[PDB]
Amino acid sequence: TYGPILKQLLSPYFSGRVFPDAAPDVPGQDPYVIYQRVGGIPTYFTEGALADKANARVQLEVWSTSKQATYEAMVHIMRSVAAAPAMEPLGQPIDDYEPALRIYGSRVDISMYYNLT
Amino acid sequence: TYGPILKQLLSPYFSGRVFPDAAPDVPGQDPYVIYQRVGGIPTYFTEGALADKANARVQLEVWSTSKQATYEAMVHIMRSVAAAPAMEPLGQPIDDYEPALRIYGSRVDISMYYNLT
Amino acid sequence: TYGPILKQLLSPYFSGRVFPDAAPDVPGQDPYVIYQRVGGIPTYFTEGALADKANARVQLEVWSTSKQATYEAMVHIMRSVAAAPAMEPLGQPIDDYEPALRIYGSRVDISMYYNLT
Amino acid sequence: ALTLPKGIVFGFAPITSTTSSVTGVTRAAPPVATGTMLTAGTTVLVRSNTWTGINNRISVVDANKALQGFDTTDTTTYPGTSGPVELITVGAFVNFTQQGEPSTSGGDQQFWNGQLLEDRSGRQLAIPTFKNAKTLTLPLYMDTSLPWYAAAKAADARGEPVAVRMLLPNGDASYNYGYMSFDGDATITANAPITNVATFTFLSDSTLVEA
Amino acid sequence: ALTLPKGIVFGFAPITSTTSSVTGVTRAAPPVATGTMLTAGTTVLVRSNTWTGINNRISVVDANKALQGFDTTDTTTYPGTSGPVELITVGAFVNFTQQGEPSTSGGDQQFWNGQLLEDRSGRQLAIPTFKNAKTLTLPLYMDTSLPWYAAAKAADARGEPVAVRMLLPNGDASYNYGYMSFDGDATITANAPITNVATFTFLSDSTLVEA
Amino acid sequence: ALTLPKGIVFGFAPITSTTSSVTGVTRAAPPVATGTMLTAGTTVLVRSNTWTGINNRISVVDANKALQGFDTTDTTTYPGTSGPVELITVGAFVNFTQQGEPSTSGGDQQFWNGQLLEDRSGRQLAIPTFKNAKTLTLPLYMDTSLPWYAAAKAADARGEPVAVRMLLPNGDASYNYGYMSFDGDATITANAPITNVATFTFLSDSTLVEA
Amino acid sequence: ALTLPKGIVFGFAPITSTTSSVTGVTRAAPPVATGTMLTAGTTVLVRSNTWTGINNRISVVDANKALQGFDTTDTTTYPGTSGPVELITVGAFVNFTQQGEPSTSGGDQQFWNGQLLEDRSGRQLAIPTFKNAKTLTLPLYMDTSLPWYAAAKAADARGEPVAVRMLLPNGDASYNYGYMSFDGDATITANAPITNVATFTFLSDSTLVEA
Amino acid sequence: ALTLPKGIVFGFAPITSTTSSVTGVTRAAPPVATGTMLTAGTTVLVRSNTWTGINNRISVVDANKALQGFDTTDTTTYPGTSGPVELITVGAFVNFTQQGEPSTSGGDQQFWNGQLLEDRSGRQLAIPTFKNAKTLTLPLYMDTSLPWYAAAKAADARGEPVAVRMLLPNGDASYNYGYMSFDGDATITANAPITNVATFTFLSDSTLVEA
Amino acid sequence: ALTLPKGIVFGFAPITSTTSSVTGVTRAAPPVATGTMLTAGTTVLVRSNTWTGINNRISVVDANKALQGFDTTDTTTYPGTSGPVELITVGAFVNFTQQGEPSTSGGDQQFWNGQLLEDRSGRQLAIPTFKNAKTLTLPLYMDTSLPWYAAAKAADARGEPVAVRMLLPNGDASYNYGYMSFDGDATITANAPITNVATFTFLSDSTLVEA
Repeated sequence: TYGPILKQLLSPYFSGRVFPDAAPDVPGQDPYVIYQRVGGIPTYFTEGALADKANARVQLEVWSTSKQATYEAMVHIMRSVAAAPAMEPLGQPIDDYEPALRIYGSRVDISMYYNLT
Repeated sequence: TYGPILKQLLSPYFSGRVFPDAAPDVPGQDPYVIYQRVGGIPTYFTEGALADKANARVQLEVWSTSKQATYEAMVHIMRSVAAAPAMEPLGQPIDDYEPALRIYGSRVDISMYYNLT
Repeated sequence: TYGPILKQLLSPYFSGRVFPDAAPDVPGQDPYVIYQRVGGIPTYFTEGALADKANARVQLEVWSTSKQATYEAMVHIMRSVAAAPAMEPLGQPIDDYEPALRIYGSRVDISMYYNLT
Repeated sequence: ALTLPKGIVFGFAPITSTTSSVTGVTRAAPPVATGTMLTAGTTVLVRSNTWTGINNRISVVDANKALQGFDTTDTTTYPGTSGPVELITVGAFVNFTQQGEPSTSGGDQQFWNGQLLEDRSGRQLAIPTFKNAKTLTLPLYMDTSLPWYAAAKAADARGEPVAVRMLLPNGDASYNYGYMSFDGDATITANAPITNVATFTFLSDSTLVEA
Repeated sequence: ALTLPKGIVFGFAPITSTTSSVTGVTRAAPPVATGTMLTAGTTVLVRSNTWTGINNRISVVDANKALQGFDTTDTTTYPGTSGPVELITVGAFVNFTQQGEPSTSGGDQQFWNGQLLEDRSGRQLAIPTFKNAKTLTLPLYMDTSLPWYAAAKAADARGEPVAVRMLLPNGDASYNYGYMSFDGDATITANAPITNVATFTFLSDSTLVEA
Repeated sequence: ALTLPKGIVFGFAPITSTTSSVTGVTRAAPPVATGTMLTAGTTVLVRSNTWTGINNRISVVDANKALQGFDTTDTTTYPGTSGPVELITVGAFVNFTQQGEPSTSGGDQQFWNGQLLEDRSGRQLAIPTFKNAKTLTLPLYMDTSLPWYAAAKAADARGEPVAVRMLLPNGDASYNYGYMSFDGDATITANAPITNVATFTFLSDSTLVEA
Repeated sequence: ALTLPKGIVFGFAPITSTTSSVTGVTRAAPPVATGTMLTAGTTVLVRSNTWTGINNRISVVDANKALQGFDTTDTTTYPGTSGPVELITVGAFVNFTQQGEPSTSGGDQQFWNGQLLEDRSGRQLAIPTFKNAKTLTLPLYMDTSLPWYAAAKAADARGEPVAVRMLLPNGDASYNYGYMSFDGDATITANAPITNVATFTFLSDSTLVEA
Repeated sequence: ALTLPKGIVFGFAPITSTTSSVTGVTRAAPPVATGTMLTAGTTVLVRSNTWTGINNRISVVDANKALQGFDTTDTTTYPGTSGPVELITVGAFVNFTQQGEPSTSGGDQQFWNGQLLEDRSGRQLAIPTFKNAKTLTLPLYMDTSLPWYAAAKAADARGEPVAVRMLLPNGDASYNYGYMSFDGDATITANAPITNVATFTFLSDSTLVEA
Repeated sequence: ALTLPKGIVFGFAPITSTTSSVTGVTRAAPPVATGTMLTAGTTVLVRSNTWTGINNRISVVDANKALQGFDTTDTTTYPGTSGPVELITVGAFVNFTQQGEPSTSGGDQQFWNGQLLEDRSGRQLAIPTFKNAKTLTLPLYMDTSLPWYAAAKAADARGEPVAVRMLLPNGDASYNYGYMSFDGDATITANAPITNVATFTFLSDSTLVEA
């Protein structure tokens, strides 16, 4: 995960509710996004050095309270990431439900090339 | 795992906070590294002897308290291991979070040829 | 597992601390070895009889209290088994840690042809 | 039973020019070279004509004066008398180290095809002939500063037959007569060390010097 | 032992026209060029006729006046006297960067086939000849604004042999004489970056300038 | 570094008949067309004879009066003087939409085979010639009511070369000269939508109009 | 966009002998048959000579007097005047039921091979010609007492071209002219029901009667 | 619908020499043999010349005097009058037991290839001809002391056509005319019992005696 | 070196009517003109009488005022002393474009064989005399609006032997003299592009012109 180039891209819709690997202690009833890096493709030159860009496959999750809100959030995320300089969405969203808090979820993978430094 | 040639390589950044297979009882809030051997490729001659070098695939984990600190630690580890005499990094890091202690993690595999004796 | 031809081979280094399938009730702080049979290749003749030798893939584990001790024990085991009349080591060791007792482990597979009777 | 492929160490030796002509190979017992002065325990080629199965095989002078590894008591296909026999002494053996997994390949048999028309069921006949050549491969791990490297490269460049030994850990041997190719060039892979290949080929039958 | 394929950096250089004719290659020791004025440490081609194994190989002038990488002490296949020898100086080396996984391919050996009828068992003979050419491949990651790109494309367009170096991280080298093809065109894939391929081919033996 | 294959948009244009004969291509600098009145920024074919590497390539008039994308400073293989040069203006570009995963295929090189008998080791020579043609494929998703469909079908039916552009999201381009095949027929699959295929083929080198 | 392959129903019809000779196909608009008395809405073959792209295609008389599915406004490859035009009326369509997964196969393009020697880099040219025939397959589930079975078997036995329709659920169509093979024999499998196969082949271009 | 491949029992019968020449096959209805004295319910071969589709098919005399399984009402390809017709009576059926999984294989169709030059797009024509032969396989489990074994082996040795029946559990049948090969030899496998194979081949169309 | 036929461009030029006779043809040294006004770089036809070796060949003026291609030292095959040697300049050269695959001719030397009287074992005479007539056939691809097309359509009507060039990539040349012809058009093969067969023929020596 390269934080800033994802947070600045997804801030306007979610009003800055993007967090790395964990939701805060009191996240509220509004939709929010959690991203996490789950692998990638190597970019390591055999001569003994690695390039200044590196691939990384991030995961995304939106957790609203109403089904329509999470559907709109996911479709907006997919559009904004498919119309982006170096990212590309692979796969389709998968839904999830949390009975204890009564919130609806979603999940989709993203392939992105970020700047290592 | 060949301890010394990894500890002396990763000491300057972490100030000697590299441990085999287990973090100490009180590790502090500063980043630290844990390495562990999880397999390798055989180097056994059929004539009835084995060579003086042996492959071994080690695992690495950095556990800071802030996301930026663990990101910098992982990128430094990747650079220092990709610019090394006989090691090579394979794969990409995978993140992890521990809610009880509120620490952020990382994980990457390394292929290395060390001196058996 | 053919006990005697493994116990007599590994006794001198471990002073007779080799046990089948289970460590004794009070094993001490010194390194010890546990072996166990986990499969093999059949040696059964179709005519209706089986040969007087049979393959068997044994597992090995060394459990010292210091990392250096278990490293030396594993390398000695690998050398003594690779320089043996009918055994051959396949794969590379895998480490393990037991927090309750604070002991370090290791694990490697051995292919061996023993005498059935 | 169940000979195991563990501890096998290969090796090759050049063929010298020293020659003898000992006569008196007896068909009954394990064949004996009458009156040879060669010290017992020297690997010697046999190139005696007028016999079918002893053309280009290799053996050792042992026991009293016999060459163990021959069983020429069958004589319906072994006609005549021994007469003159050639004996060329073989040099010393250079042993391979840092070897991989040998993999013998080939040695299939090529039948004949064709049918007798008269058969009501139209049976097809297969007649066996012409067994294919049998090769061997033996990957090695490269190192320029080793005794086998220079010897193998030179014996490749010479382009002449050598004598290949296959020494079991028991103490036996299986000598062969045949060519010997070498690579002598690096073969880079993904992550495994640099590998080097040495191919064999056998031009006669194989012997077993029991020990 | 166990040389490892990590840190290998390739590179190629053109062949110039400056020439010399130093004579006096001695077979006994590592061969020496008597009285050459070339500064010690210049990679120089050797194109001396009347000798079999020194036809189109490459070496460096080093030590006192010798060209390390030759072992012409064997003389049963090396007859005659040295006489005149050609020495062409090689230019500077342009080093590849952003390389992938090299994969040597080829180098098999083509036997002969045919059998002697007289054999009772119908044995089939295999005679080794004509080892196949050995190539190399080296995927690169494309970037137009890099020094190796223009040089490689030009050396492809010239259609002339170059001198390929394979520099181990230890400090050694393995010089070769051979052609050099280049692609210079994008190869788009599913998700991996744009890849570019540079093929090699060796027209002689390989040398090792120990260091 | 590491150019990425994301955001690449293709497109083709017909070749018109308007022609000029501007002379004065200078080898030293990025070549310049002296005194041409064509407005800077028009993609123009170059079909000037008497030169080897500028036969059927495509470029843009830019900067002051130069055609960026040429590096004819090398002159050992570029002999003579420029003289007359042809310039044909290219039309407007029609851009593909709803594309799939491009997959370049081909472009291998066909060596020569044959050996010199004199070699003691029987070395086999490989001489590189005759690089194969390099194609491209670009699956599209069918829709009859789209601008690219009719234009592509017509340009297939015409059977004449076109000018293919490969526009990176950065703002650069990679113009090619070559044919253009089209399918224009549904390709039904298990569950995926109807797919349509457009094949390419390049008859010259590729240029890069830096931007 | 994204036409989906769901609800597609096939069907074939015989070609009758009733014929007309309506003249007056205008190139400008969607072509019109001047003064034809055929009721609007009848699928009619067109076999007019002296034109290239209207040889053996199929269309419907619709709108006022036009045959939608033609775009002969291009005239650089469409020279001359219409003149006489043939119109054969097609019968009624028999619809397949109990179909499986259609799988179009074929339709590749066969380039030309050959190179100009003069090229310094030895470039190889590829010239596109001779697109392969495009077929179709359509597994069915066998049942003797169904209307399509007898009609398909008879139309196979006749050995004459038919008119294949591919009706989308939207209400459109894609008429083709081509042969039609049938199996009419059980194809037993492990556990799936008995399957029956009907192969197609198209001898001209495809039309789209928008609806 | 959805006929299922469960409970299918095969069987074969020899062809005898008893013959008749009943005339009067009427094209309109399911064809009738006028005045035949054969008891209704006997499977009889039909070998009547001067008709195309009734050459070597098999049927049963049933209903009043008709041979159900024929639909010769089509007469544009069925010209002339019936005239003389041959009827050979077939013997009794020997039923296979202990069968495996039948697997029909073959029956592909071989198009024609070739193109009309005049086509601007260079279309390639495919003309269907010459459908391949359709076979069948039926693994059995070996047992020497069973009625089908001797009969199958003898009918293989005779080398003459037989009449193959494929009896569905419903009560229908699908008679064929064709050869019949047999293996009669053990086929040993890893652990499965000894298996025995019986291959079929059909020399005409297939009939369906509805029941 | 092992060069390859990659840039072998062929050309021709008609000979004018000028006659320049400046003596200075010798045997010890290359023939040299003395103080002539022909600057180096314009070829000359030389048909010196009383000298067989320069009978019907052509060279180019080189050295300072000389011509090469004659630097022999034999004395029994080059008689006379200088003489009336004429210098005819040859017109501007025109190169073919888009060349095909060249074809050689019969390279067999005619004989003069008989029988002798003194032999007792039937020894047969065999005296080869002189090589047979040579021709070169160079197929050529279609174009009309190219200058060499008009050049050939004029040189066929001219009907005169012409000076032909054969060229090499690195500047070499081979100026000859002999017959040529051009068949025009109408070489329609199966699917390859249209060709234009061209035929040469040679009668004398061909010089070699280093450059």
